Amino acid sequence: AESHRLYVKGKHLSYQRSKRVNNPNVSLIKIEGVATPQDAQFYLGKRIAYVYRASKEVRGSKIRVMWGKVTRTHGNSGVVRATFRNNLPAKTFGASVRIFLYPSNI
Amino acid sequence: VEPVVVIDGKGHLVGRLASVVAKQLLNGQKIVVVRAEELNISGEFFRNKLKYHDFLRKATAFNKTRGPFHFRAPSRIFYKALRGMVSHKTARGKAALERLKVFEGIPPPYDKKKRVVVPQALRVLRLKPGRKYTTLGKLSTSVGWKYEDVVAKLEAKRKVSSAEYYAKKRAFTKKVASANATAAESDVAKQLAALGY
Amino acid sequence: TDSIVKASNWRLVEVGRVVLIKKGQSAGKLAAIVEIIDQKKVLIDGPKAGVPRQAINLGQVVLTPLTFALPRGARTATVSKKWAAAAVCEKWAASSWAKKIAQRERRAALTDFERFQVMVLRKQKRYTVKKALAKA
Amino acid sequence: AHFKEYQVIGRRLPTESVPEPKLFRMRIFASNEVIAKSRYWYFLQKLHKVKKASGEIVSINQINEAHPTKVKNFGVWVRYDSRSGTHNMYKEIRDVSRVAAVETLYQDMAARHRARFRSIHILKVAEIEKTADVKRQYVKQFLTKDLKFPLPHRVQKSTKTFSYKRPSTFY
Amino acid sequence: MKYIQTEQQIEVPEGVTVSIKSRIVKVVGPRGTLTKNLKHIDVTFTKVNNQLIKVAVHNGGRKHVAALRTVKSLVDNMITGVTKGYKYKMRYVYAHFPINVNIVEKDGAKFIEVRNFLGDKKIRNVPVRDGVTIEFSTNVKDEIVLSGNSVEDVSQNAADLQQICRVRNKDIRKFLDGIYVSHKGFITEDL
RNA sequence: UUGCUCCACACAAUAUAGAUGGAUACGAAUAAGGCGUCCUUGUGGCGUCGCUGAACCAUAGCAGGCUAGCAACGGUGCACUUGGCGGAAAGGCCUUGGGUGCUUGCUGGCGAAUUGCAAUGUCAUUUUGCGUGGGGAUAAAUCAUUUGUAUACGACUUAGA
Repeated sequence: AESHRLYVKGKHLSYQRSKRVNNPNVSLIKIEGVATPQDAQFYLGKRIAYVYRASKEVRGSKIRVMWGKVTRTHGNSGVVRATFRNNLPAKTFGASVRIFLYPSNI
Repeated sequence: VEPVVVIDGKGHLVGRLASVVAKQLLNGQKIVVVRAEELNISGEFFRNKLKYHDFLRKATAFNKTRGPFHFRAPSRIFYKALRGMVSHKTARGKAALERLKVFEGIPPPYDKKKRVVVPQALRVLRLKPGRKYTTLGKLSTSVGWKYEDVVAKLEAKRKVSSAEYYAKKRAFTKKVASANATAAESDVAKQLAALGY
Repeated sequence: TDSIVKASNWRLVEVGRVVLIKKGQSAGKLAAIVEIIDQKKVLIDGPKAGVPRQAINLGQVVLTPLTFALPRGARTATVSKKWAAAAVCEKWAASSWAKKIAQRERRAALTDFERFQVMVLRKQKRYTVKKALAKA
Repeated sequence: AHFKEYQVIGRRLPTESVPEPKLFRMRIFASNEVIAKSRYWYFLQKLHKVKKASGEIVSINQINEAHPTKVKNFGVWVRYDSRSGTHNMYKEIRDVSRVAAVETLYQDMAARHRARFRSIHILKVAEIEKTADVKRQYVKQFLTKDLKFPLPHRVQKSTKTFSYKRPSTFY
Repeated sequence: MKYIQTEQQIEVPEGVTVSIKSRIVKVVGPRGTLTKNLKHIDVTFTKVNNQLIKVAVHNGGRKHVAALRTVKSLVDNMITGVTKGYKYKMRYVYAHFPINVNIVEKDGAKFIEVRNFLGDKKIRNVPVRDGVTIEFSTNVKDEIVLSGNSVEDVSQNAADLQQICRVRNKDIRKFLDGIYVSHKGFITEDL
């Protein structure tokens, strides 16, 4: 076929923050399609990959991945909170990210 | 969901459109805004003209060249209203503002593209019927914009070409409607209708 | 000649006007405006669809083009009697609006095998209509 | 909040000089029983020489509407405190129940006179059983024969931030 | 208090024809035709029987129900202007200096010129809006008649002619000179 | 001392404000419109639609293989090719004709394993360099001298095979 996507696209909006203090240990993710926490509850615990590229090849690939998971919903509009092994670099505010359908409960 | 979103700024409210586009750019959606001469501001024309005159009176006293620049074009007025809502003094704000192009009229890259609207910033959906409003192109040419008539001529030419396109598109889609109307009522058509298509 | 005035009629709110409940607990059922409380809210009843008789703001419902005869302040037994007599349920179902809603929920209830099936059927119908769109 | 109507019956504490006090009763629109008893003691302190320490409450009962689905017209006499003095008012409201009628009355008073719940005293609310005793125009307007009107300029709020056609305010 | 329904009626005589799309009114009568844009007023129209038209507003405030009667008077002024016409009679008033009013043709646009207003050398030239015909009437001294269908054009031209002959730096209670509209009426009064 | 530019593929390096089916084109009004049809062509008659794009199109095959046949004479890609149109930032849109490849419109045959129970599991485009082999063209500026319509110095204005 022409489509091979087995994930949902999302955007890394920002960190968890107050008006003047952020918290890089928790990121905010806008999953496209969802607009309410009731629908966002489907995505809790799902794996998240931020996939980026580098000039130096490390172990066969110039593509590096930062892994994480969805933890909870944020707000009333379907934004979710996410955690990663290493936190996201904060230059990816607005960058795309992949929310995989596993670990599945369907 | 789209790579570039083309917003027809006609009949839109300036601040609400700006607060939509600012958040969209900061989220990373590339947005081009066309027809910025047809934007609307709530409030009567003399009132908004007085507002712009009070903004225009402000300048750096010892050197007017380094003061707040008072741009006159409607696209630059919208850009000022939007830069007020983006934290433009950072790298993130600059990178967001590079995802934005504003134009008066519709330039030839985008006149063949699909233009969308923002329903939560439209004047007919937001203003109470009876409230007075003003047009951004009229305010700009009252306060010093020089190119309001050439964009009117260019938009008339563009509208002629676009109507000549829409005639053919309407003919082809009525042909398609006749075609699938005759090709309805079959086994596959009834099966698709049962399955919801 | 004669004078012409574009009439521009739209969906007056009165007794007997059938409304579609947009949001709330009912959220998609039909009711009938029994009374008009004020400019913004009305007393409705949807007793065949299981909607309780209640006052409601008009921003929570959508007015349908359907209208049947009712006296003002009619109780729910008379509402059900006149509703079944005028037969507005299948008259609503015959409209393209209710057909669109049924199509929406059917498409939502389709499974993956059914999506594959409608894909194949759409490919077949595309082939035959594109073959047809070369002779005219 | 969303108001509930209660009857609150109370009395003075019984003494040997006078047992069996006279069991005064009030009708209170309040959000809950605590505020109901508070307003009961507040009004009884304004009317008679008694207070909560010297008295007791023998009963408190929620009064549901007899016909909560009939459209009524209520005449409501109100005392309220302005910034300069105290005034009496008579406002009449077309509504389906007494609690919702006093709710929209409180909203109306807060909107038109900036009067708060601490300022507004409900003197009484009484249903006008006969039309043509209604005397205010804004409610006499909705009592005409074969009433009907349109709803112009429909605004349908969108769930998406972008729309792909110019929306229409037809109805 | 948000009147949920107010409406006025306009009568349409026999010879006239009223065409109202969205809020653009066009009346056609024996004397000609007139048009008007009303997209600033937000009302609705309804033809009843080809000789009566109701204009209505729903859920309207005080200013809105005032403008409904205003637009009724506007459209029936158009109707009576395209049937009967409008005629404004103005007089010249002077003490010593006779005002000399003629019609010249600068660019061929039918200008009204006023000479010797209080004996000054300035020549006042007020233009004439189309649809307005001017006749300096015989049998009444010092009299000019402006006729036409549009009461707006006729009355504004008469007001321009009156305002162009204003006395400056003098007591206007003594220097009463000017061109003043004495009568407003129809071309076919007592029809 | 064989330099420069463009074109093809061949290998490297370089990064990415962030592809992972499709930015899918009337205009105007909103107390009005769109579409279809008809006539006497209008500010016309009639019917229909909206009440969201939850749409429409595309979408099956080794990350999409190798083959056989049936039905139609279509659909689509690529390289050409004819004729246009487009100057607001046109740099794109449409069209003629043939060639070539595929077609899941329909029916068949073979293959996949072992990446071992997941590990983006690598498929995009941005620039530059170096090679080949095929075209194309064979300059100026500055300093120094000089001028004085100029000038603190720079700069500016001139001249000099």
